[PDB]
Amino acid sequence: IGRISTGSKSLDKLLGGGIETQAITEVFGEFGSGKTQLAHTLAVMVQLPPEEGGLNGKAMYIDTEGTFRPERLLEIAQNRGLSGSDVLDNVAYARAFNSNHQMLLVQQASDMMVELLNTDRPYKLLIVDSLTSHFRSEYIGRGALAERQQKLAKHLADLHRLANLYDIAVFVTNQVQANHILAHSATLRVYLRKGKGGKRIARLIDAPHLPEGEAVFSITEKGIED
Ligand SMILES: [Cl-]
Ligand SMILES: [Cl-]
Repeated sequence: IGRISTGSKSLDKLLGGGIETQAITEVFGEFGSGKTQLAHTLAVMVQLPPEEGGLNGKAMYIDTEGTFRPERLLEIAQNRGLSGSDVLDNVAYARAFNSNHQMLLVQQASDMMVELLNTDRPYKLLIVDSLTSHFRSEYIGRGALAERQQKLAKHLADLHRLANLYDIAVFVTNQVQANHILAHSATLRVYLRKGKGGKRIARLIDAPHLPEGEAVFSITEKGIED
């Protein structure tokens, strides 16, 4: 029973070994709290052998706001003693321009995953960065709200089905600001915040069975570290 290491030993302990397959892990926080950095690191980590904290897997990265950085991936990979070429090849990138496209990409994801399912290097990670931004900007005023929840609930149900069918970890980011409220399902929720300079603090939010707590981690050349 394998898990995906975050690159941080303290964060992994908080998560029971790392982020799980057949589950939706959400990281939520303000802008600059390291949600995208954690997503980039996991996209590299998944490719690693189990002994190095990975699952010899492929990753898919759905980018809704234009935050994906292939150069950052090359940097993380090189700093972890890996081929930069192979890392970029093993991260399937999809730029989502609206909520409809974002939802459709979850079927496209299914198609590419069923094909690699029984192979040596299957998909093991799906990143949605960020899960709710398109739902927040598109459904304007009352009268758009019932449909906004209907669409979001359907999108999360598609992600859950995908995680269970293909034994993949679904890692999602969500910008929750101190000052819109988009209720949705997640297996695990983690609150992220700054942070003593480059230090980030992670807190488990109503995690079932896992003991309550916090983990401190850094944003380095290696992505995420203790
Ligand atoms: Cl393959
Ligand atoms: Cl909603």
